[PDB]
Amino acid sequence: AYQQSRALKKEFSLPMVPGMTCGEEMLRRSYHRT
Amino acid sequence: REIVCVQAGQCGNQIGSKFWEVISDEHGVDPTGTYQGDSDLQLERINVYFDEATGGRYVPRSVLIDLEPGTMDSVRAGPYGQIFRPDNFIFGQSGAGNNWAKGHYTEGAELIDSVLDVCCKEAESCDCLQGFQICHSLGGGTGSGMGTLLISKLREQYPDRIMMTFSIIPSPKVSDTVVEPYNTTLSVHQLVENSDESMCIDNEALYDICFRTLKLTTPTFGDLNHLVSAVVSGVTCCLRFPGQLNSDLRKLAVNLVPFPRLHFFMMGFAPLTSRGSQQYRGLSVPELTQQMFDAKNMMQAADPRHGRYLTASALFRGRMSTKEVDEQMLNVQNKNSSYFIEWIPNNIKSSVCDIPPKGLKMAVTFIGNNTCIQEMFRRVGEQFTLMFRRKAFLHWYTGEGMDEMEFTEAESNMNDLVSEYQQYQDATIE
Amino acid sequence: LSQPVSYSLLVLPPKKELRKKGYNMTDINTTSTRVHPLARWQTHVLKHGATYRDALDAVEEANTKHWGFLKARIQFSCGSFESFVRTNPNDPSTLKGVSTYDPNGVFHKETLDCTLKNRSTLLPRLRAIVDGRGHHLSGSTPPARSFHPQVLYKNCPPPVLSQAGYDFTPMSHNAFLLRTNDHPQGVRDVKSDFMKGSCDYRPRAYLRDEVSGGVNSRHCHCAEVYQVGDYTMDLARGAEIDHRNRTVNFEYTKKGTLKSGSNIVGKRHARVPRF
Amino acid sequence: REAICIHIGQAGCQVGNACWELFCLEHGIQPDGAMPSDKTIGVEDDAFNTFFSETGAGKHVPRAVFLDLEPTVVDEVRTGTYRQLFHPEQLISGKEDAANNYARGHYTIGKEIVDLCLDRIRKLADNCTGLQGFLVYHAVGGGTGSGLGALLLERLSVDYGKKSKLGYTVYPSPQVSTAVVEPYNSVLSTHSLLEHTDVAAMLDNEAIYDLTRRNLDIERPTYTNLNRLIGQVVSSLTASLRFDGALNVDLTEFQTNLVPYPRIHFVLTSYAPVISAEKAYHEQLSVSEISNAVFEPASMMTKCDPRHGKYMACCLMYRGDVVPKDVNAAVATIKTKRTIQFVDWSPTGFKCGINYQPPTVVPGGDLAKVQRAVCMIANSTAIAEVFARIDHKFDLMYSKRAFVHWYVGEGMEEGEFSEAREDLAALEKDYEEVGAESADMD
Amino acid sequence: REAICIHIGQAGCQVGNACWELFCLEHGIQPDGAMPSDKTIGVEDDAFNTFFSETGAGKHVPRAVFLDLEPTVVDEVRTGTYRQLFHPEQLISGKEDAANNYARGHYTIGKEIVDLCLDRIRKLADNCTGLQGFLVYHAVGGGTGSGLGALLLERLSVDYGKKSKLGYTVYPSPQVSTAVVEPYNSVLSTHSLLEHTDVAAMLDNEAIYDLTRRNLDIERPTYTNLNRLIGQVVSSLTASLRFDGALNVDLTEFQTNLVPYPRIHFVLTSYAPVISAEKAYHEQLSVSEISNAVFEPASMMTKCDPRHGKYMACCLMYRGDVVPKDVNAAVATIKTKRTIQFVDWSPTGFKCGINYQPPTVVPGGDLAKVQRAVCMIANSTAIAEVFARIDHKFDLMYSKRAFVHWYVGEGMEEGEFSEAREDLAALEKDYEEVGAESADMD
Ligand SMILES: Nc1nc2c(ncn2[C@@H]2O[C@H](COP(=O)(O)OP(=O)(O)OP(=O)(O)O)[C@@H](O)[C@H]2O)c(=O)[nH]1
Ligand SMILES: Nc1nc2c(ncn2[C@@H]2O[C@H](COP(=O)(O)OP(=O)(O)OP(=O)(O)O)[C@@H](O)[C@H]2O)c(=O)[nH]1
Ligand SMILES: Nc1nc2c(ncn2[C@@H]2O[C@H](COP(=O)(O)OP(=O)(O)O)[C@@H](O)[C@H]2O)c(=O)[nH]1
Ligand SMILES: [Mg+2]
Ligand SMILES: [Mg+2]
Ligand SMILES: [Zn+2]
Repeated sequence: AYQQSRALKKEFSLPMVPGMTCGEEMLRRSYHRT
Repeated sequence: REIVCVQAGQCGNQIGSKFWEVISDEHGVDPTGTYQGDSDLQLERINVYFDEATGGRYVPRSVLIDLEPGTMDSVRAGPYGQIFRPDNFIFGQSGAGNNWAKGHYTEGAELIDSVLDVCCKEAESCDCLQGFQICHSLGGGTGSGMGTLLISKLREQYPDRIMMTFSIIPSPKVSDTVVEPYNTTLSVHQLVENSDESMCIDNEALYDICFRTLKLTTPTFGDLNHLVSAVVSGVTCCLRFPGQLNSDLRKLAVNLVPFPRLHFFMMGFAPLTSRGSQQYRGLSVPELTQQMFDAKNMMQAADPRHGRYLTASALFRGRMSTKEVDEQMLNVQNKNSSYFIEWIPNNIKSSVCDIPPKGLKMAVTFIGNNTCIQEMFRRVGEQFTLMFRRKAFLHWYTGEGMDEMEFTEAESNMNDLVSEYQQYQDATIE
Repeated sequence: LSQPVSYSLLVLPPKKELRKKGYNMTDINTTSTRVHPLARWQTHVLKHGATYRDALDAVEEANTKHWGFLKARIQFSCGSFESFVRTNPNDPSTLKGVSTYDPNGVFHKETLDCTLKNRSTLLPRLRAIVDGRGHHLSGSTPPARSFHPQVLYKNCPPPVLSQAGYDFTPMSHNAFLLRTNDHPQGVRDVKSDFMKGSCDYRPRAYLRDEVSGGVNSRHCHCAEVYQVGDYTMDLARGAEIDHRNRTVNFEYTKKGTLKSGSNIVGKRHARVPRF
Repeated sequence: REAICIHIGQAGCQVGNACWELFCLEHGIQPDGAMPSDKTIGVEDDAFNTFFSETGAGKHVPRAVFLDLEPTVVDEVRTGTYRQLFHPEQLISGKEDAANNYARGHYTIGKEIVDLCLDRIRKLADNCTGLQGFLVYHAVGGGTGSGLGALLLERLSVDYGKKSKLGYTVYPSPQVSTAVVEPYNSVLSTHSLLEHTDVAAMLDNEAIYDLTRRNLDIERPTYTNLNRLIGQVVSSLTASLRFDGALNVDLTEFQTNLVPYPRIHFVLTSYAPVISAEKAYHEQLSVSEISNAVFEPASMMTKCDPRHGKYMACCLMYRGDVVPKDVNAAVATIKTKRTIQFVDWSPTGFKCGINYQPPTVVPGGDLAKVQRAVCMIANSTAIAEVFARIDHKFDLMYSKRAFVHWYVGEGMEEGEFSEAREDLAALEKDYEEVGAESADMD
Repeated sequence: REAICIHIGQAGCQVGNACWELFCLEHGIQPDGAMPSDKTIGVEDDAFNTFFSETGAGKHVPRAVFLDLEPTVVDEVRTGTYRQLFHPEQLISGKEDAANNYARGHYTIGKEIVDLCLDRIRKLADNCTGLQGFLVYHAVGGGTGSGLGALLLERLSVDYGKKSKLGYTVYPSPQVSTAVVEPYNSVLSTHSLLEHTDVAAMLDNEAIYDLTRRNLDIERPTYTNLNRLIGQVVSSLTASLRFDGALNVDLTEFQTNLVPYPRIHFVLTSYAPVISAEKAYHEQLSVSEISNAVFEPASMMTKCDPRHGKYMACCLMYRGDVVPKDVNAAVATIKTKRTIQFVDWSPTGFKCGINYQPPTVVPGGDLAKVQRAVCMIANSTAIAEVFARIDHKFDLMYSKRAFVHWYVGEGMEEGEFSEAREDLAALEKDYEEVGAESADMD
């Protein structure tokens, strides 16, 4: 589902600045406790 | 020498949108904000109205306030809307209802702190701050209430600067709003204490300008707001371009106001030429002067023939001789000597600026201080007394919380202003 | 209590070292508070349990044991200390305490009156008024019990129950009444999303008694006036509010708590029709 | 931005069908609630939001409730063409009617049904961020429309407070009549309506029948024609919220400009280019002609003649290709007329509005297609004559207590008749007093 | 991490079947105890550990006991579809029922069976390393559920001590009823339950019938629907142990936050998006809408109205795609309402939890599929009315000694009736007194 978003994220390689990327936790697949 | 603009209410936001279109055109600023102009004369004073954002861009020093965002959504959707800073739009969640007390007391106190924060942020960014400029109507609700509220707060915070207003006033023939006399009287009461100089415009005069002088077949509010934006951008022209006789807003105020209550002025702009007659009249300083004094070209309903000029000012743009300006002002003062107050030896100030507006060889804007303005206030006071004696719509204002004593103060102050004008009209040397 | 566990000493090097360095120790006496450039600070800790007299014994033992003792201080666990110095140098057995210092001396002295004034009102509040099970403390009983209609519904409309929509015991519904637009004292206008404020939705009974005719019909009982128990509740005659829908006055009891306000007006002396 | 519509009883639901048909066709929502996928405009417009909300899958659903005591009409809506558009909770139906008894609606049955309605309206009001009023459609001639409409407006007025409530109301026609007991229900409704409504617009079927006979070429009109005219009026008044224009008018502006004193809130309504397609090609339709049209009494939707009174305020809404200068010239010419008189305490008599969106054309409709239209609502003392005639009818019957036992059996004190009749008498005296010139009283 | 479930009598076993169906389908254990691990996750998983244990051959077996005095329902479980899932020792059944007598269960028959139950629970608790409470399912209206549930909770409370015990309890509904002697058994149960439970959640079948008619579109519901709703609630509360999340909530947090005084441990429960597929597709279901839903009394699974009392504490569990800012905005909106009241001694009224795993959909189920849900348990003084009506029915029967000879014959002193009735009277006075404002007490 979220493949092309990850592709763009890997291509761009933006730095870690507050307010740049948000909501990456909501895109996970499993959420099971490992 | 930087000006800060405030646009309030529907009329104010629309006129502001047209003003910033005109200003961006004169300085060659693309609607993306990039400078694309063709002379250094444009760049060297761009700071006066624009702040510089990074890698090229310019942003306009204006605050937009309204109680419902509908007009703002229209201006943001317009062709130049992108230029405006998003943080500069301040809005509530319910309208003013054309009610002065609501606009001043209930949503006013709710929003006003965010407006003062934006206005202070904008003012303190200037390296040297010149006066404020405000556009609003006096007959409306948020225009009247929030304009006078903000003016009072800015006069508390910046008492040494200039306060300038452009204001729309109710036509003598047809009302646009039923409760206009109350809102007008209370707003004029606020202005005469707080303001330094106020210009008044009747929409009826702009309609007659368009139909008789420009002979437009299908005029729209864009044309009226373009005429207003033209004069507004013209008054400040000497602030921001070189010239043979520089002038400044404070110099206009110092030459126009003889006594501190007498600060209400008539406005006009001269080079309006009819849609099919340009072949019949060449541009010249006499032609501009002739249009300049024709009452057809004045944007208020009162006529000079029932009063006398205390003072007047003319600002000329273009390459022209100073001799022609001085001798024209002498000839007009000498030939019409009965219409000029005799205990002042010269009523007209002139100023000359080198750079005309694009596509015009020459232009002048005219500001006049005339006692015939007393007739408008008398009419408004009559209509107020008719409504107030019968409590015609008073329960809205009293239910919001207003003391009735406020209405009697505003009526008394306006009546004294009319009396003072009448006394200075009939004064004599003896 | 002040439990002292620390002590520090300020000592000069041995006399041989002073002679080698080139300092005349005979001029160690001075009338100023500055110290000799060769003096150094060394500190030791006491045991996990000790007394003030133990610290004095350690200080005096240090005074006897080494030459060049200039001064010493005993540091308490509250942050204060007391300084020890010989009256006449080059003459031991004259040690005494000259003064004491704590970091909160002027700090506490400046703020004493406001502290006492606030404490005198704080202490009556902290007294418990209920027992372990939350019952009455043998006094100050309320005039009426909690579940009575006029006590439970002092300032709130009672429920209305109807059989519509239920094939069993009916249940009430929630309303859209908003409380007064009251903000916390001094907390900035902090907000997480666009919310429906209480500046709007002002009740229509704000000034109906002086800018209108008041109540003209008997329909006030359908939505505004309720009969609760042996009393009458009117939603238009409650706590006073201003034009922006915020309360005007606050009433406090003798103990200092905040009153709630009552919409109950009158007592209805109901009698069964009998003759 | 948002407005919530409340439809009550038979007339209100049937007028609702025409209204929501029109708002769908004007915005472009399909009957199943999905925008067409063939269009590639590229832009993602939101103007519908005033009347529709989106779930997120892109279905549209409307901000309305339908309230009735008999099932048949709501079940017809449930089984009709717009079945999939409405959420089933919005369509509320009782078991049995209020049988032309105001008392049955107000005391016995509507008191049971009203809490479901209030819960649905609350659920609507929670899904808003700039609610700016309630629109209510009902008739005061029938039992459930009068009794439950009054009770529900009363509860709304306590719960929501200052928020505005605008009513569209069908009053009993001066010689067309449908039930014997109409005067009692209309008087008792009107007693509640004085306190609990901000503006009330009055309609009479006899006027819309006359207008459809004279202007349109319809020999045998029926209620669907009247309901389409009403829908056009509502669309004209709410267009100011939804489309670009020169002079917008918020719903709060009506109460401020039209109501001088808190009881004087009943206004007359009329609409100008009601014209047939065959007439439309013989005539131009300029601004000044339709402005002259709105003032003829043949144009009114209530059977009253404004020449028998004095105007206090007028509100003129123009939509379409109009320029302000023509509106100003027209209004000044109207002001010149000798059969139009304003009370001397109201010198500035007019409010104007100008919107650019022209009126929409409905595939089955009977109005011609026109580039511009104007709609007026106005407050005038002539209105006192309608109440006076409803009073004589009430007095003639009440002199013999002709039907009162029904009302008393269904829960009403006999005293309530006399109270309401005295309040309407005082309203008549109010209209006499407000219209007296100040120059006469010195 | 681990929790042990104890199911008692008929309601508790039938609710257990739905619970274990759900926990199997959510974790992925086959009905024969296996896990077809097909994911390419690289490392193993542990979420099952709370409810299942592995032998080593990879079969799963669950941490539960089923206790009954009649064989039929447990033999039905033994012969059903899940035969191979449960260990046969876990399914314990006696020969004959407690015949709606609490005294028969407590004194005569449960006393024989109780030691087997404790030996099984001990054998489970020895195969744990972080047990953090017991979940108990029973009905207080019947004989074995009341008598053996009380006796077993007493023994557990002595043997295990401090470990928490959270009860989900089906109380006798206020006018639907199934047996005559329900008040006596419910009073005596509540007397034993007061000392030996940490939080008690109350359920009424009449409320879940109303909820399934009103929210779902089921004309003829049966116990499987109610049991599936209960299973969803328990899964929502225990999800915080089992899946990753922003703000976890351990089972010990409930007792600390919900119980102000040691007798005041009875809580109300509600669940928000109980919705049918057609309604679910007519509406968006945002955080604020479901937060508004959990406070309506129409959403509750116990027949009490919280508008007749004051809230003392609320615990809100959000699961699924929710963001904390929306939770804060919702709770602040709830706090704004005037018809929602908290006792003035409880200013900080709320506890929040936020978990990322959305609720599972069961193939035969009647609930829609939804991206988010919220579940609430709350303590309110309105609960005093449930005891008052049970006590009134007890007083009516005991005033005439209506059935006492059965209870005295099966082993109980008559004195126990008066003791229990006086304890419930004191509980009523506690709920009356705690609700008294502080400003009145000075
Ligand atoms: N214009 C118009 N008038 C209508 C319509 N339907 C009914 N009326 C009129 O309204 C009056 C009847 O009111 P109803 O709506 O039938 O009354 P009700 O709300 O159903 O009240 P109950 O009979 O008790 O159920 C009569 O004067 C009808 O002529 C309609 O669709 N359009
Ligand atoms: N919700 C729900 N209620 C149930 C269920 N089974 C029984 N009840 C209700 O619980 C009460 C009966 O309690 P039972 O569980 O039958 O009593 P018992 O535990 O079997 O006690 P004995 O009869 O002595 O064996 C009645 O109110 C039933 O309506 C169920 O599966 N689900
Ligand atoms: N010249 C001009 N006048 C306007 C414009 N918009 C409104 N007006 C006039 O201003 C008055 C209405 O005031 P308004 O702006 O609506 O007040 P507000 O409701 O407080 O914003 C009327 O006299 C209108 O004719 C405009 O764009 N240009
Ligand atoms: Mg009907
Ligand atoms: Mg059984
Ligand atoms: Zn009523």
